[PDB]
Amino acid sequence: TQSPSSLSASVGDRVTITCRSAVAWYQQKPGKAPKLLIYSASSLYSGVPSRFSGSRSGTDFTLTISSLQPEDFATYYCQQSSSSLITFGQGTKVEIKRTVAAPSVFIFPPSDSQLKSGTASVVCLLNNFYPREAKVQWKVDNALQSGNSQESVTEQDSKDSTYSLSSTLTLSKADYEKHKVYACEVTQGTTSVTKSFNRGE
Amino acid sequence: EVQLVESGGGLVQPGGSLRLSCAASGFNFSYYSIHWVRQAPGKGLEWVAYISSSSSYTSYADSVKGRFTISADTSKNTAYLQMNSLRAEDTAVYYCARGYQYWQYHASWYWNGGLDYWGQGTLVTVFNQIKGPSVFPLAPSSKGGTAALGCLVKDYFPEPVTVSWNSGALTSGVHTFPAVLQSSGLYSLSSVVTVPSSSLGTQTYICNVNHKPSNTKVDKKVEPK
Amino acid sequence: QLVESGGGLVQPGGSLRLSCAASSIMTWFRQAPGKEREGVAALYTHTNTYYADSVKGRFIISRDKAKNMVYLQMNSLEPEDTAVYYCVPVRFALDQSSYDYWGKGTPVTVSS
Repeated sequence: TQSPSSLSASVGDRVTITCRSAVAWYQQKPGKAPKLLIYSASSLYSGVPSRFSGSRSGTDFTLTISSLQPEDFATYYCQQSSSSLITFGQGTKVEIKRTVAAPSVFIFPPSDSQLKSGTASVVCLLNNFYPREAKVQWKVDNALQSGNSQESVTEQDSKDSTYSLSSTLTLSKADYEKHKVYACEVTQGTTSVTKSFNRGE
Repeated sequence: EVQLVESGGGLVQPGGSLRLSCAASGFNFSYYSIHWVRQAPGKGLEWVAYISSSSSYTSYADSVKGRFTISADTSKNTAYLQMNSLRAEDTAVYYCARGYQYWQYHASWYWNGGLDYWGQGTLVTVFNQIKGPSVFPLAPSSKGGTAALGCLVKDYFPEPVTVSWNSGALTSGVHTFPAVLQSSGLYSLSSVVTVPSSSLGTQTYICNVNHKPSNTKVDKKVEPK
Repeated sequence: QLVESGGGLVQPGGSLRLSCAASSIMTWFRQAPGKEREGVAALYTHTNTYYADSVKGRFIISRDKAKNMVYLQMNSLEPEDTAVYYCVPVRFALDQSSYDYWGKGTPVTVSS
């Protein structure tokens, strides 16, 4: 049923994933079919290398990669049976640990184009940061916002191992022309960065 | 020397019907079960159904029990999934995988053979309504160091839309966000790129939005405001 | 109708005894993931034991007519032995394509 959702490790690290019938483990890389890695809790499937193992620490099933290799960053799924039913776990993505990087923040006012059809989308971009965890907050003339913004986040960059994140404030055109100052705030840890613009400048 | 090959599927209206194929080569067919496993875009795997030799040996998950039907023909070593009553949550990539003939019977605290061989997958998407996207510029924030510019791809349905920059010529520094579903029931995303501020007056930046569900291509020139 | 029992979890180097219950002809086959059902041991009733190369005298297949049973004594087990186990030229006698009816099989996991 359940597994630790997200994991950062380095090449060389020892890595252990947990799962809530004996379990089978599958590996999936983006855009490819899953492969079977471990069946019957602890049996290595054909061609799977030896740094992989499985175990039952108490009542939970584990998969261990004793020494993580570049080709091992992927998603991992455990799979059980119950009656005539089969179920896969939520999945666990194993990501590349890397040095902390501050996002460069860009704020974009709605285009004149979008405005003159009566909608206002303000777009905040956090670019090339690590780790993934951040808190975004929209400000409109200094009043914080709620219920009117959405967020989305890229997978890890294949070059630098960073993430990017977009946040979109959707306002009516009218609610937009009523106000002057627009700011999104990015908190990561002890640092909190605000970027803004004055409408019409 | 064992293969599963998948086929059929793609675009259908909800309240339509579609039939997936899994033709298998390189092994004694009747000694195994064939399973269907689907994965919604950017989501986990979901076991759907299986069948063995004897056609009484079938089962389905609670999400598809009455809407789908699994069959098999041992004459040619193929197996089918007929899908009916096609709601939204049916849009997914659909794999077929091979397991043991008596997997249910063998299932125990120490045993689980899992599914060894898998097909390449086939995309199945149900387009209830269709809207093409509007595209608006995210105009360069500065004029120097680095500048960020982008395209807001807005109010389309259903997924997905692809985004290139300069028709594939610019790829470095590009970030295309996964779409979000707005409260309006329409999808939206942004694509951005970072470039050197000094190229703003000498280089052109166009974003290319493609939306197959509506056969729309939008090309948008992002200029400094 | 053939029914098998005896399967379980064993560690490398441990032993296991698989049984078979009947209702003319006796053999043991196995099938691991990604691999094809491989013959392991045959017993010619009307005299004789034959074995695959991959069972370097580790396995013994006895019989009991009185109880109508056939056994497989698996010794010195290795991870490579993990499989479900299932119940004519003497040259084509460890071959799948030679037997009328099988059992449903009993799973054996050999795992440290």
